[PDB]
Amino acid sequence: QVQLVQSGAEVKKPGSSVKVSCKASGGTFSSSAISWVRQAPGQGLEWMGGIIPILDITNYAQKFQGRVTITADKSTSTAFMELSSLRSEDTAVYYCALRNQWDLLVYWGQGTLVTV
Amino acid sequence: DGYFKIYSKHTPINLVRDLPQGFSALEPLVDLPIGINITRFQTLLALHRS
Amino acid sequence: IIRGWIFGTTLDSKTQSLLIVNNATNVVIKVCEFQFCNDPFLGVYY
Amino acid sequence: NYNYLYRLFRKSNLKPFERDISTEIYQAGSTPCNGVEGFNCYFPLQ
Amino acid sequence: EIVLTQSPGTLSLSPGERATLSCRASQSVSSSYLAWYQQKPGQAPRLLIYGASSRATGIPDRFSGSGSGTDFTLTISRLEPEDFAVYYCQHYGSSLWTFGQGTKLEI
Ligand SMILES: *[C@@H]1O[C@H](CO)[C@@H](O)[C@H](O)[C@H]1NC(C)=O
Ligand SMILES: *[C@@H]1O[C@H](CO)[C@@H](O)[C@H](O)[C@H]1NC(C)=O
Repeated sequence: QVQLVQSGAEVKKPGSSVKVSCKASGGTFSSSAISWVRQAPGQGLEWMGGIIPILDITNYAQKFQGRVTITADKSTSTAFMELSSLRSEDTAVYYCALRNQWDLLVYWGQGTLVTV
Repeated sequence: DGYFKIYSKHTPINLVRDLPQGFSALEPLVDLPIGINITRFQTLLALHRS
Repeated sequence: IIRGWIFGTTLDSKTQSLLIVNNATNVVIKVCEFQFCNDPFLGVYY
Repeated sequence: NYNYLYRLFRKSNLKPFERDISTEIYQAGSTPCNGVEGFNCYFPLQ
Repeated sequence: EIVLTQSPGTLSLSPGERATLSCRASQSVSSSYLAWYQQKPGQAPRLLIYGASSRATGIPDRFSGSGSGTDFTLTISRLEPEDFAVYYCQHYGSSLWTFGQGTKLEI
């Protein structure tokens, strides 16, 4: 039922920000939680942070405490993550993932490559 | 509940301008099994086209 | 001169509407997905 | 047999004995729907 | 935080053999929040096991697992060539996520 749809790949210059868009298909944007996970080339996954769109609450990984702002648009069922002050160190695939309350499954988007 | 209920009366008049004063109760005319919403309406009039 | 009424919502072929018209021959009642004119009318020639 | 359908999407509940046979694509969010079954657009019938 | 460590970091096995991958938590975790994933290069992680059991929809069914407390295992009953992959366990604590260690499996 649940589908996560992400925006395409981008190329950035140092110091710029990247805003990744994740649309929640299948509904239940509210009463669910959305997190963002990064995968630098050659690395495993790491948590960046997330948001609960219904409760208007954000939460961040210590590694990413600051620089990144996570928001959610209830009207368009879309979550966003904007990571500022980019460096070549941030080349990674940025993934959107979510879980509904009442469920156990974690649904994933495609992952978008952002280079700097 | 889907029914278009119409009540009516046809009486003689001899007037100009506004509605006449008085009292008359309308009688049921028809009760149509239509099943539609009908929020708006428009009145249809004929023209005296030459 | 007054012949009838159109009862409906959008009045543009997308939904049904009720057309009640005294057509000066018959009285015609139809419920259809009618598309209406922007100035509906009837007329008489002398 | 796939010729039998029911409505899956509607904007508001149906009143007693009214029928709604519109097939306009249902919009399930604020993004305007252009009749194309994209992210928040659905054929209303299943 | 709670750190998950998997073992062996890398391993070479033959198709047709049984294989297991361990996942140890530095602190006890609820089994209900643990999951295992499979990854191939260029692909998004695929869920196999959740709630430390519960095979995922569409899974090959060659995969199963169990555990409690600090010790969990992913078992592949027979390896097929398609099962040689990076595998990891993660904890979905919902306020805390834990990732790391791919116990990379090769032929
Ligand atoms: C409308 O009027 C014409 C005569 O002008 C008549 O022949 C026709 O039958 C009427 N329409 C209906 C539905 O009866
Ligand atoms: C009737 O039309 C209004 C729009 O003016 C709409 O909000 C309402 O839901 C409709 N009701 C039914 C039963 O179709």
